Amino acid sequence: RQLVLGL
Amino acid sequence: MKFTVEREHLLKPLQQVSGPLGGRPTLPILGNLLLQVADGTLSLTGTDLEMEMVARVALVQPHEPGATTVPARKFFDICRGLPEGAEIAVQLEGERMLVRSGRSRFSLSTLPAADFPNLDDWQSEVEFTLPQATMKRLIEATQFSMAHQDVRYYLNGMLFETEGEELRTVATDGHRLAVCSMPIGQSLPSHSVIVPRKGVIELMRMLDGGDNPLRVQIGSNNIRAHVGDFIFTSKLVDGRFPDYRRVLPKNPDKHLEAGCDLLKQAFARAAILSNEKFRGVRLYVSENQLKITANNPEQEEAEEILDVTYSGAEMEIGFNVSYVLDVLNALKCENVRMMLTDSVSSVQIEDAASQSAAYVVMPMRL
Amino acid sequence: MKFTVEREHLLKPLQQVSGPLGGRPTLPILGNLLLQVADGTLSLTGTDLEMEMVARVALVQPHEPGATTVPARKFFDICRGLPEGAEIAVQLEGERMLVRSGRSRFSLSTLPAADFPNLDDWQSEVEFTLPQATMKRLIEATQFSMAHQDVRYYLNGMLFETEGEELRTVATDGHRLAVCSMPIGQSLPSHSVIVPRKGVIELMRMLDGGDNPLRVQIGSNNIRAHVGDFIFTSKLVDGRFPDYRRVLPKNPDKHLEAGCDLLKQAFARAAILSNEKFRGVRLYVSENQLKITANNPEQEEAEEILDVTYSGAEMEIGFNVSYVLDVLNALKCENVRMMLTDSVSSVQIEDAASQSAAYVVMPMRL
Repeated sequence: RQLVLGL
Repeated sequence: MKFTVEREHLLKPLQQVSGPLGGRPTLPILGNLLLQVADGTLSLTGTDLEMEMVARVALVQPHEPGATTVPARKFFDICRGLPEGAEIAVQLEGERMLVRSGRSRFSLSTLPAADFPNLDDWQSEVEFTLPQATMKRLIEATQFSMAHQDVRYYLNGMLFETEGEELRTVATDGHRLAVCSMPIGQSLPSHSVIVPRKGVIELMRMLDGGDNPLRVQIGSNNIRAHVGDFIFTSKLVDGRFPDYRRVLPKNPDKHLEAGCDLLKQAFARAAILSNEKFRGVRLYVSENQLKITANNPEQEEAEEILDVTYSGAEMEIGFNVSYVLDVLNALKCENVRMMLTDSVSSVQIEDAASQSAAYVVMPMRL
Repeated sequence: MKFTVEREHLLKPLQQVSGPLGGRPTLPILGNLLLQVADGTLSLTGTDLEMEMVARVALVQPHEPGATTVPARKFFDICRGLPEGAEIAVQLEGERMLVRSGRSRFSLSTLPAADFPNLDDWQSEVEFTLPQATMKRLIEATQFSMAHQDVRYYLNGMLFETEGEELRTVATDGHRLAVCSMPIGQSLPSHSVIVPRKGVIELMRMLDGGDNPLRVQIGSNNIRAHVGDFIFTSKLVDGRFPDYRRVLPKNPDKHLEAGCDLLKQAFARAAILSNEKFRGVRLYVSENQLKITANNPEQEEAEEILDVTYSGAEMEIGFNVSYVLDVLNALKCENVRMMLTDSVSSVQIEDAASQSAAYVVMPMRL
């Protein structure tokens, strides 16, 4: 369910 | 090549130059250390082809010039195993290097100094000096956020950047990011390089935590650090690294402040009953209150209520508790500030008393 | 079942009974702790089916009788994670056990107390008491010589034997043997039993050298030890353990005495250049001198010369390094005596100042 950063 | 040195004058240098070597060298030479006696100095060098560590040891006893390479682990273990204060006499005898101390004798196999890997010559483009403590702070503040064997190989390292009068490090694995900036007193050319994982580890290892200043030189493809009589050099990682300035939440309207240790201990206890694999915990923020809950597949549940300073709208948000604990553990302070937007947006966490470091953690859907 | 008690009173008991656990707990029930409240006492029990550890805690605050079982590691971590000085309120509520302290709440899964395995009743046939320090000495003197996962299960443990007024432990893996006996001031019946290796570890664990004596009870198939308010019980191992009396060399006429530390470090240093896959050293014994040598496939070589006390015929004999170092580490005394026979027979090693322990090590061909 982990979301990710906008790198 | 010949030298006689007191055990302790030799031990730490051996330990330090052996750092970049692995438990099992790919090829024989990579498991050896290069020994060179020249101009009253014994130099020891260890390498893994990506980086090298060199130590200069002054020789106050009779010596003869020359060079050879010998097994690093074996030579270190021999010296470490000799009695405190032992005089260690060493002489190159062709295929072997003879080590004598007291009535202890050791014959080590050698490989030609001519065959020892040597990093290519390079030119430094930026140079500066800084306290060892500053370098330690910068690395410890962000190292835990580096990726572990990620495809984007560049994320497996740490970004080092010079800006204005500050040195800054940045690490991210795509789920969380850490950035830390420290003033250096010097005006530097804006610069950005990626130091490899093992490089970061070696940089940390060479800090004795003493008064010796750290001198840094950065080139287009290498970084070098000098501390005392040690010189570490590493090749840099190529690739495009993320701009922390852009990863930071745009408008984290909701600000919460809470004691670092109470928050850490509450999360640590709640984590006990979180999913062993996903580690999710829920945060419910309300006026001057934070409620942390965790539940797992066995229907177990943990709830922690804490007094905090908060005045925004209520909201709930989920997180990998290990990512949150990693940040609280890196922040060695009394109070922390969490800046939130909503349940689907990243949160920024910082020491409430300093903007030196910033952590961005993306939430998860529970 | 309900009780409220200080965290401070639960910590040690929990650690003691939660010990045997962690690594892949077989039956789910075995990863739980049995909690029982009866007559003002809370009893806590941990077990792996082979052994069981029981601890008692007095209850002065209101309480209600009952029993249940809960995840041991989770319950211990929750209690340990709470703040110093915390009060912990616990109540069984159907399928869950509710733990409350401050504004922290935890609901743990349970399994019926009726399901908790307990060693079948048994009968003691031999009983005695002895100082915690004596038991610790007996175990530490020989534990390292027990076999590890040997098909001959009876060697994967330690022999405990009563004879005359002494308690003796014996351990062997077929290559080396360790025996130690200590007087305990009580006339005892002759008895011999084998305690499994995991039980030996546990026994060691409950010893704190206090002046508080250990009370031991041995049955035909079980052993029990009472220390303070802890009770440890383990099943014994079936099988005929070897007779150490037939393992001790018959006439080890050649006696050499050496400084323990000096011999240990000479072995340790020589071992660096021995074969990495099978480390052994060669000993050349001559008048008042010992030469220790090692060689490896790389043709590297180590030599150590030591002054010792010896007046017999010369001989050369090899030994496995770890076996000798293990013995020297267990003796940790000023001088040791090595009793030799010839180049192809085992050696007996003892403290030159005490015959309480003896070690037998077979020679190694090099």
